[PDB]
Amino acid sequence: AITYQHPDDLPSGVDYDFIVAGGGTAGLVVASRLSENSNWKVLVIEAGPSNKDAFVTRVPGLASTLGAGSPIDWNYTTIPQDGLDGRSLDYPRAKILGGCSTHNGMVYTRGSKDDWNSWAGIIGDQGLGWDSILPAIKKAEKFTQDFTDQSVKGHIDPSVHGFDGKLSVSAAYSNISFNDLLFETTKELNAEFPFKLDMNDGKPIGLGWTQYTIDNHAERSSSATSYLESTGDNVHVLVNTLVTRVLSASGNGTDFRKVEFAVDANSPKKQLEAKKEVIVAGGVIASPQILMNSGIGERKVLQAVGIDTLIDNPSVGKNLSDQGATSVMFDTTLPSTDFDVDAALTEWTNSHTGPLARGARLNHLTFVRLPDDKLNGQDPSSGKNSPHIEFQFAQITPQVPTLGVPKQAPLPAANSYRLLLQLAVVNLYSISRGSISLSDNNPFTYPLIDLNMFKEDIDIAILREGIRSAGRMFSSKAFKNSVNKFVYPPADATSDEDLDAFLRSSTFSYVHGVGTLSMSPKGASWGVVNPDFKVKGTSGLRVVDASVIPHAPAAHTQLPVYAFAEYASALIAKSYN
Ligand SMILES: *Cc1cc2c(cc1C)N[C@]1(O)C(=O)NC(=O)N=C1N2C[C@H](O)[C@H](O)[C@H](O)COP(=O)(O)OP(=O)(O)OC[C@H]1O[C@@H](n2cnc3c(N)ncnc32)[C@H](O)[C@@H]1O
Ligand SMILES: *[C@@H]1O[C@H](CO)[C@@H](O[C@@H]2O[C@H](CO)[C@@H](O)[C@H](O)[C@H]2NC(C)=O)[C@H](O)[C@H]1NC(C)=O
Ligand SMILES: *[C@@H]1O[C@H](CO)[C@@H](O)[C@H](O)[C@H]1NC(C)=O
Repeated sequence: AITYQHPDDLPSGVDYDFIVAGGGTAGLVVASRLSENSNWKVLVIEAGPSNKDAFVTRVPGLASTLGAGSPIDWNYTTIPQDGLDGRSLDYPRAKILGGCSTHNGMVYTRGSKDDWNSWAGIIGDQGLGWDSILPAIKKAEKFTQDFTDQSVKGHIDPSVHGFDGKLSVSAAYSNISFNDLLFETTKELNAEFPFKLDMNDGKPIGLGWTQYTIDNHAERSSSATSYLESTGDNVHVLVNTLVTRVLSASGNGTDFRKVEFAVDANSPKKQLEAKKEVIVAGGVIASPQILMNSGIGERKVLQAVGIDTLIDNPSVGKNLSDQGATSVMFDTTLPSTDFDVDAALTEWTNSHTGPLARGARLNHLTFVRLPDDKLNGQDPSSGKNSPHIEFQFAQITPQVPTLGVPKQAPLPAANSYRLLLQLAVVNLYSISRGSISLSDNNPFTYPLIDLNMFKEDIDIAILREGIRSAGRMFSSKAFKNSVNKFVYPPADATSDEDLDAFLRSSTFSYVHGVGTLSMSPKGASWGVVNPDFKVKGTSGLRVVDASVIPHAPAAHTQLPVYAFAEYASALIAKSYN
């Protein structure tokens, strides 16, 4: 691809077959795949800068520095969340080529087979069901040895991995005692915490070694590095440029093959017309905003901010499915995972080794299925193979963290711990659906984000049980004297009431949002896109990104986005023969 820093740098007289709005995770898959046809020309318009020389984004262990408040973040926050003591939550999202694949924690999780089968059923397309989609996921994957060629025997099952694809996946790990204490806990508490060889086999329940989108040179593998980099000159990428609206090519029709864009709110709007289609790939937050600012949305909402409704679809921006999470911290006497970061960065720079080479400071995920009697409501999961709860072990540190700790969350008593074991406990199937709406009709104004956190009681109840589950893991015989009492929440906070009060102050968003432009069958009474990814009621316009995925999986969402984007790419290309 050729990257252009400003619209005036674009070459004159070029007509593009496809224009992709959002050079993110999905957007770069689509642009890169469609460009495989040498006769097609593809323009990507991306709000952020190029990922090139975005140095910190290359370093896997610096990922934790890239969320809310970072130089590359959108700095989205939510409306006050009345289920969380009125708190406004951050909603970290990357503003940069590759989108969230450039800034995320690199976790590679496919979700359970039930998730894919659930989506397949809702959408009415069995091509998205597990048996049908798994081969495509493998084809898209390039699992690799890490830079140091560490043995991952017994850490993954090569059976479920592709080795020849686009997106690099690896599983480098530190050699720490915690690893063995976790494994021995699986023998003690095997009913709740069995060992899981490969959580990407469709059945993720258990304790698994984490897999990451990290290449063979200990650099982040993003959609820019995996897909865009190898493309030819028929891909043009315009960065630092906001798509403001999509527009009718005919002017009174719903053939939304035109895009409008501008470099800032005080600059000239420019327009281009795609010969075939505009593919909106702005992600779960931005794609609904682009569509609403284009007149595609809930008429009353649009009217109230001065936008003429061209397509009245009240599902636009609705059904935001994400995951609520809290940190939990235990007193521990285990060795810290901390290190001198400057020193480690010099090491990564000089040798591509050291802790910054790895995707996290601990090496495992746990996926826990709660029994029916610890579900205070109907089971919200996709099926029997699906976990309700994730543990994402973060670090061991004598310093109380700010990451994963909301601003006014009470901190553990200094004297209550030696070191802290921090992990996130995530309610993977948080049923309370949120929304994206407009404050005004200016595309440069951020949209209103509601996560509707804890509207449904099952969501906080599941998280409470997730905390209790963590308590059981670190109560194992293996862990005795190594990992001791809870300190966040306090050890004395044991009741439903007391954990709920803790959760209102401690819960934040896991930012695995999907669903705001939901895919539904053609003729369904709700949703925004048909199974062909086309916006209902339009021509020349598709949405391909997390917004179409009907509900969040039991997983981190990058892989599902890549796999939807690959699925869309294939069918778009096919439609033009
Ligand atoms: C931000 C974030 C995401 C995630 C994690 C951590 C952080 C802080 N960690 C993860 O859990 C991880 O470890 N593993 C994962 O599987 N998932 C993680 N994760 C979420 C994941 O990255 C995310 O769901 C997925 O990447 C979403 O992809 P997609 O739907 O394609 O959205 P983006 O990648 O955000 O791309 C949108 C793209 O669009 C640009 N943009 C937005 N609005 C405009 C306009 N109007 N015009 C032009 N461009 C626009 C964005 O800047 C972006 O590049
Ligand atoms: C959010 O998604 C749900 C589907 O999961 C939609 O629920 C459907 O709503 C229609 C229209 O009222 C009903 O006919 C269906 O029976 C519902 N299906 C299910 C599974 O509940 C819902 O309409 C979506 N909401 C919005 C605003 O888009
Ligand atoms: C997000 O805030 C950070 C910290 O102030 C800043 O560096 C960055 O430019 C902000 N993002 C945007 C889109 O302005």
